[PDB]
Amino acid sequence: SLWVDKYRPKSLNALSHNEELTNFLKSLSDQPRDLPHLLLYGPNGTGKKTRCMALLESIFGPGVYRLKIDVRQFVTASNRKLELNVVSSPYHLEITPSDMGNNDRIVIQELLKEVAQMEQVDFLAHRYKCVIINEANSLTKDAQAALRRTMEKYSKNIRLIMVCDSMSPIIAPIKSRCLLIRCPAPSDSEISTILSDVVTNERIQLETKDILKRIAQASNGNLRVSLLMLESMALNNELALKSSSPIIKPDWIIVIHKLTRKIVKERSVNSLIECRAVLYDLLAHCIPANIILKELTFSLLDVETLNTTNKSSIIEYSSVFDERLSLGNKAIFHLEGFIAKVMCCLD
Amino acid sequence: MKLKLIVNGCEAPDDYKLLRTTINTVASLRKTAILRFNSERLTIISTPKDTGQLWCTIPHDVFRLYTVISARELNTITMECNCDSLLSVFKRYDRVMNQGSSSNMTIKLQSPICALGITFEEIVHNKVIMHSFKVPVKLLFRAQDTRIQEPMINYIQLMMYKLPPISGEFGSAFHGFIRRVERYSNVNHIHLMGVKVELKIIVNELDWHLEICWNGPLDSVISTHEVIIRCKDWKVCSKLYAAFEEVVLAISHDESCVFHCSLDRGRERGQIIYYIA
Amino acid sequence: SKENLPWVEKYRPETLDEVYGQNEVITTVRKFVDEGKLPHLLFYGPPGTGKTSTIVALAREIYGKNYSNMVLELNASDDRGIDVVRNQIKDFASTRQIFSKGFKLIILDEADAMTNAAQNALRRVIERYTKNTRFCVLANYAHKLTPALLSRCTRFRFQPLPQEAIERRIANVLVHEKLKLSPNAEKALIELSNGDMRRVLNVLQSCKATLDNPDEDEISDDVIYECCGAPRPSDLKAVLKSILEDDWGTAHYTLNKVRSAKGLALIDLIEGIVKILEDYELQNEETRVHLLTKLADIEYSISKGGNDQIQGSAVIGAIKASFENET
Amino acid sequence: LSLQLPWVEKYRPQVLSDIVGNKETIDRLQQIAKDGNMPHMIISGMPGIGKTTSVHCLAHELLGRSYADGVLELNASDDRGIDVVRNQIKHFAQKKLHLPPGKHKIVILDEADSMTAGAQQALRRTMELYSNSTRFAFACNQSNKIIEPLQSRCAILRYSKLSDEDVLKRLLQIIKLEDVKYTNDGLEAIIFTAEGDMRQAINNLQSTVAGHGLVNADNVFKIVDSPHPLIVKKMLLASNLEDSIQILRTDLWKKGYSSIDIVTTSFRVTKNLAQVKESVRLEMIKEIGLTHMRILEGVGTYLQLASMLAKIHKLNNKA
Amino acid sequence: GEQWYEKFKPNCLEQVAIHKRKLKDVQEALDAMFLPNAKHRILLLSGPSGCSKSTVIKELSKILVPKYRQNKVTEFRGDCIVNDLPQMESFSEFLKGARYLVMSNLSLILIEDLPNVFHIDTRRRFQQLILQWLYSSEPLLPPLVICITECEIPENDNNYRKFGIDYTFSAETIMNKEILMHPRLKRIKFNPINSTLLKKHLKFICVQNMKMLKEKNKWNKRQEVIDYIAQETGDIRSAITTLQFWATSSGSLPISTRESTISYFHAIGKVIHGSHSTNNDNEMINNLFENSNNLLSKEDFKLGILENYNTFNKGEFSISDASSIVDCLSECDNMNGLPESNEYGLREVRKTFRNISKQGHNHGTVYFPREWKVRKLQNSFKVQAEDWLNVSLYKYNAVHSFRNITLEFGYYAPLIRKCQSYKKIDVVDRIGGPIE
DNA sequence: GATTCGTATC
DNA sequence: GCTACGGCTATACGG
DNA sequence: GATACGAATCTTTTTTTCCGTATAGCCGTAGC
Ligand SMILES: Nc1ncnc2c1ncn2[C@@H]1O[C@H](COP(=O)(O)OP(=O)(O)OP(O)(O)=S)[C@@H](O)[C@H]1O
Ligand SMILES: Nc1ncnc2c1ncn2[C@@H]1O[C@H](COP(=O)(O)OP(=O)(O)OP(O)(O)=S)[C@@H](O)[C@H]1O
Ligand SMILES: Nc1ncnc2c1ncn2[C@@H]1O[C@H](COP(=O)(O)OP(=O)(O)OP(O)(O)=S)[C@@H](O)[C@H]1O
Ligand SMILES: Nc1ncnc2c1ncn2[C@@H]1O[C@H](COP(=O)(O)OP(=O)(O)O)[C@@H](O)[C@H]1O
Ligand SMILES: [Mg+2]
Ligand SMILES: [Mg+2]
Ligand SMILES: [Mg+2]
Repeated sequence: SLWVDKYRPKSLNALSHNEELTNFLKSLSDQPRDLPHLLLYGPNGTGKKTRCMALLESIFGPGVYRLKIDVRQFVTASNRKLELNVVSSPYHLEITPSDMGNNDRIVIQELLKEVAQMEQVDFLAHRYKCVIINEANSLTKDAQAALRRTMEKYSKNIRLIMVCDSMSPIIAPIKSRCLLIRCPAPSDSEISTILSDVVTNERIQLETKDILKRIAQASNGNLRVSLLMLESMALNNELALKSSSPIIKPDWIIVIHKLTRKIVKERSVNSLIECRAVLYDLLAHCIPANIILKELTFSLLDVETLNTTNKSSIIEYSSVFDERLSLGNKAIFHLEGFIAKVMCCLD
Repeated sequence: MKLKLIVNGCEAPDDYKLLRTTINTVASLRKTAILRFNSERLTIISTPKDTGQLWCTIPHDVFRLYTVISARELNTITMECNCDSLLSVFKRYDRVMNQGSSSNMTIKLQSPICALGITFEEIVHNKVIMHSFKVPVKLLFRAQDTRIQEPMINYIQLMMYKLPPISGEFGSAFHGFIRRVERYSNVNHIHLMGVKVELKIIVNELDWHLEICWNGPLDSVISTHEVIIRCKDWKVCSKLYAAFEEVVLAISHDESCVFHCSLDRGRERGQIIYYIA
Repeated sequence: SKENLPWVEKYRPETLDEVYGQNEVITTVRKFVDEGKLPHLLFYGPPGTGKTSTIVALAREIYGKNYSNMVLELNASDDRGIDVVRNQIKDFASTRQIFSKGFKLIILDEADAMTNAAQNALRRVIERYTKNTRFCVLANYAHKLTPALLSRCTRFRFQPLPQEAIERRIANVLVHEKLKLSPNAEKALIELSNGDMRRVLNVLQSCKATLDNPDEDEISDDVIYECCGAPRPSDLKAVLKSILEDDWGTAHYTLNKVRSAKGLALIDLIEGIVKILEDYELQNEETRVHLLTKLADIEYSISKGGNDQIQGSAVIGAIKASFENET
Repeated sequence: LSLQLPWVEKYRPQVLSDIVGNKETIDRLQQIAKDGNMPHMIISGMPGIGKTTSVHCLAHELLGRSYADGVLELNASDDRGIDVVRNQIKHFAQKKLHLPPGKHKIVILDEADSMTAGAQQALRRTMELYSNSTRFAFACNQSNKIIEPLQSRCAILRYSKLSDEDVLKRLLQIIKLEDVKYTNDGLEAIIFTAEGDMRQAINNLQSTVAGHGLVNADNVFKIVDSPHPLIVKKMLLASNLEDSIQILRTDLWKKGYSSIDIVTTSFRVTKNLAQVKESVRLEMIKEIGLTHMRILEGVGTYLQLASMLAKIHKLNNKA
Repeated sequence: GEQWYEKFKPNCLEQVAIHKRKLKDVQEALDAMFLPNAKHRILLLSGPSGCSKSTVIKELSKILVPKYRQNKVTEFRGDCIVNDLPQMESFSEFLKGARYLVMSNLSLILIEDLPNVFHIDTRRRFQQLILQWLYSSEPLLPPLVICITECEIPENDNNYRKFGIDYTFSAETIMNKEILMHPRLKRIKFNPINSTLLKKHLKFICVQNMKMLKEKNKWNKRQEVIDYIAQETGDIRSAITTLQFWATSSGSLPISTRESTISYFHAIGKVIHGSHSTNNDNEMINNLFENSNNLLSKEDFKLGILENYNTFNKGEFSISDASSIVDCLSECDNMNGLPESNEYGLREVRKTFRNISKQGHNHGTVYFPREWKVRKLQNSFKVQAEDWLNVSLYKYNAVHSFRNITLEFGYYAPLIRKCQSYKKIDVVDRIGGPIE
């Protein structure tokens, strides 16, 4: 199995990263009756979903990890007959409405208005059902406007624990009604300790423990990425982490690095068309354009042949075109504009 | 996997009419149905998985022949069959016996997708006409079979009401009571009420408010009980009560509603349960 | 039952003599009525100028007690599509007049919300049945009207209400409500009105509600500014004096003290300082450009939220960095 | 009340000799009316230049006493769907009314630009098969809204904006038939405010004589305002910012014009603005659109218009 | 007393205004489909209006049908309301009755007036019936010719859900990809009539109306009229109509002809390289927006500008100009489709390419935007990721988001399943393919 | 509207 | 003479 | 023989109203 989902902690006491965030989640779980709506924000791969699961385990007891998957059908005005999978379980419900698309309003106005009007009276404690909204930052600003009053009015029988990263595109009313829980990413020491736990449990033979440190610095505070890297390296090296084991990286990262090298080396219109071809290839793989722009910028800023003026111009164009892409429809225009501006500023 | 059964409508009218009561309901509810052939009993299931679920129990003594063998537990094989074709075949046999006949149904499982060899005979007036039909069905897996279980209903201190039989003096009055709300075109929600014995059909909306009442006698074998239900489920309840003498109504406070139907074959009794959320 | 109505709808002009401000339009439509020929009219102007009151009073004068059966008032609350244009308006115009011996009137309020398909089908309805029916079109945005429909209707412009008309209506409201208004408060009400009588009535009602005893006390400028939550005329010049004459440490303190003494909003101070600075004699032609292009961006960012203190400091920065050009 | 029709309908020309303007087209229409052979024609132009009263008068003269049962006028107020084209137009074309030689039945499809696509594609066959008896006279404001196969079989007659002398002649005819006191400057102001629109000239003249009687510059300009595109052009072609802000405020904001109307007219004026470099024009278009977006999002204030004018002057002085 | 385009119609095939190569190709095709076992079953003729698409078929029939007929054409009439016949089965009945037109009653079926293909329910029936004809098991069928006129559908509806049939009336918006690419469908696309056959066939009409043109002294300004008409239009019907309207006139009325719709690649070339007639770019842009608003006010046009601005000098222009083009195209994407956005994004590019416009430049060939392939690859990736999530939650117990899949579990998990499982049913390759 | 290939004609 | 059922028709829905 | 001309290629999947079909309700007529 995947080592990410085979060593995931399943309790609040099995979560070893931040002692301060566990001691606050335990305080929240001490009196579950007055639990407010929670918004967990932090870097990706920290373990916000695992901590949400541990909080649900501490509140509702065990049995929150047995997930049943049912597909619910929603009909728009044009009778498109849209679709959405609803991962659910006893005592809690999980939804990622942003996947539905721009029609996430039609699911937060149906599921979140039908489970908030059930009162959960079983056979007399009404209790509340915790709804986890994965990727709360991907809502189209209309799902949140129909959610604020929904979770304000029906707070007696429902609680919302929204999981998101970089909670900038979340509107102020949502953040006002939600208790914001910051989840800092672990340092390299904690990641190395966790990787040590995995390698002694999996009995793989490592040498020069520094390798786990290397994986920690390469993952950039991402436990999921670090564990996937460790599993790939162990499998490719036959369960033997040699000191010269190649730190494998995602292919799109290498392609973006090659794009940065092409931009630095060649600055012409034909090179710009080749960059467009690379960008279209990346876009065809459902890679978000904001992440592509961020990786391109932070890989162009790592070039040692560029002076301070060029790097300042690159970061200024990056901010401008990121704001342009956030308020646009077609991202290819913004990506080409950023690449062309970088090419013009470099030469 | 060998499945073979023989039905005679003229030999036993009650168990046969309950089979007509089960097939019409699963045709009216939704397309396709689930048929689990347990070695001692049959159960015809229409699972939409808010929409209601029906769980009708059919014993093994209803048919002349109930030879059922399979490699699964208790000789259980589960079919998925389009209800339109079997309903048409069943209507054909209804017309066969209406014109005057006493022939039986030979139904055999002839081959995961299979079919049932529902063949019978008809005589016009001393002529031999053989009616052969093949309804394509699919074989549900055992792992898929155990995913389907009957909804549970409890009454810690709730309230089931004994609906008067349709053969009595008040049976037609209660049938008119149930069908009174069905006359209105623009109705989608009905609010049932429970007082302990009176039950009322209440439909309150923005600009109009129905409040139908039953002033006749009622019985409750051995507190407020209200539920919001759809109109189509009420139509299904009307159709189920029209063909049943013993009808049991239980109302839960804002949780669910159950329409229980039973035929006293005594012998195992055939029962129809309509779970409504 | 008219005393249980809001002041906006309670003081609706019932006759054409109670419509103040618009004089060249009233004195033209009255001559149109007296002569006997009423052309297809178009009423254009800002909201709250008195168009929907003028047309209803005009039709009441024309028809008297036959208003109900000779006026087809259609507004944005009705599905004024092409089907309605062809199935209700057309047969109201086609049928003969009901005993009045004159023409029928079809009033299309909020015609800017009508689709182009429903507006290109009304043109020949207007042209064909001109003899026995007339059309009045009321709108505040003339860019949504088709040019042919704009050509088929005589245009009357409802100007923003002048100060004299607003003050004469204020006098009538004060007489009816037995209220008193200070001379310095009437000017503030007129200035905040921006040519809208609905604002006059909605502010005066809240001013009456604010007074402890509405039969002896007077509505001063303080009452108006507290009820409508607007900065005082002195708090709009003290902040500007601090920004244009003090340093960057005390101007911020003055701004945050002015915004906390009475809880004033940043956008009101921005729109007041803009009006104050518009009268300035800036002699660089770039100070004005910088002030406008920066304060408009701050105003646009305020409308979408964000940090209030950051925008408040941005106003100080935009006003300070602009006058550096002048000096 | 009274039965006195408005002068737009009271003085609608009933003969082709009373329709002023486009002399080269009206003369050809009269030649068609005398000869008889009327080709399929599409008459297009700006509103109010005499496109409907020309076709109606041509049909009247061409058909004489057979006008009631020789024409079929289908306007946008009628359901001009595909069923109507397939049934009513087909049956009118199949009619065998006997006419003087050279005369033909006329289907006056006024406002043909609003007709749907399938109706026009059926009209294709309708004029293809039945062309020896009936003729189609399309009247529109934009010729591109009629499909190309329909335009192929027709003769395009492009009506133009009426000059300041034809409108003056018609206005003088009306003033002579209505005993209206006038002055030359008042009539010139009426022509200026008409913008080549005879209907909007008659309406303004009627309003002026009803409100004040004498047609002078003061009595005209106190009831009907100067065209707002010509004020927007003056605002957008100023030299200083303090001279463009004055024309914005005192002539468009205190007069009662909405900000969205000002921006929409500014875009049109910029598109047709002359003696302006193309880079300056495209930058002005961009700055007008950026303010249009802000106004459409909610901030329709005078400060935004002032900022737009300031950015236009910024792009004017150096950029 | 008749229109000149009906009294001067071609009687033979040599008077038809068509190019010799086009006529020869149509002749070969039509003679091919009249054979007993013809490879082609339906002949599709696309092109603008008045390109003799039906003037060549109705004269080829008179010379081809009475040669293979054992001992003219059968046009479908749309306006035929049979009693007891719903308006969707008229074409079906026409096809059923037209399949009996074989030897001893042989006739070529011509479909010029297509059924009401502007309705979504009968266009599907039209396509299905044509597919049935193309896949007919009947060993012997009459030849079928379908003439579709390529015309731009004017903007009348108010919705952004407009389909292909609400933008252009072409053979692609009426016939699906299967019918167009069917092996038994020969498509001979037509072109507008050139300025030579139009100049000859109009002088023919003039020298036939010699008497009328001489009486009105319209014989010294003749060629100045035919040349202008031929240079303006490529229509054989509108040219004759204009000639009749000018000759029958008795004044100085400026003649006019129907306007042509500038195509997609034509408008892209006009924006990038400029027009050969007008040297004023403002006038050209204004006329393009007032004549082709249904094409300029879209997203495919702004995508094509970005995909084809590199073909001005085959990529041999300054990068500072490319940046000034793409930054304006990106600023236009944030204007939310306002009319001031396209008018800026088409003017800035034209100004940029005019400021660097010098002779001797060998331009490139433009191409359609490639976003339609990117979206299809994205949909394939969506399906593959859905399958990955489905197989990762029934053969195991783990819930993972789509974004996490595309970022980490679309590449690392395939490698792990290639080593953990394959090295020592499932998903083993990269989701949606490698990054190449 | 641009390039490339192919004719027909003067 | 009365009722069931087939044919005709008005109306809401769908793309 | 030079050149103008011409063809081929450069391509694709919120709202409002409309056109045709589906469907239930009602009336006319055969027969028990
Ligand atoms: N000239 C006026 N004299 C007196 N009261 C007025 C005048 N103009 C407006 N009002 C008041 O303002 C109220 C609203 O004005 P209306 O005429 O109903 O609407 P409107 O002025 O046409 O603005 P819009 O365009 O419809 S939003 C009226 O009911 C009156 O009470
Ligand atoms: N050339 C003209 N001579 C005389 N009156 C004219 C002329 N043009 C317009 N009119 C007047 O305009 C009115 C009739 O306008 P129409 O001719 O129906 O308009 P139109 O030019 O067809 O524009 P649309 O398309 O209907 S907006 C009457 O008052 C006419 O007297
Ligand atoms: N020399 C000629 N060559 C071709 N067509 C001619 C000629 N002289 C007259 N015509 C007429 O011009 C018309 C051309 O029609 P076609 O092009 O054959 O039809 P089409 O291609 O379908 O055009 P659409 O799309 O229906 S408008 C016919 O009515 C012919 O009779
Ligand atoms: N305290 C911890 N100890 C060990 N592993 C952890 C811990 N916290 C998180 N993880 C790892 O993180 C992975 C899940 O991360 P995830 O919840 O997706 O992060 P995020 O919520 O930021 O996206 C799990 O596979 C788990 O192994
Ligand atoms: Mg109003
Ligand atoms: Mg008209
Ligand atoms: Mg043709």
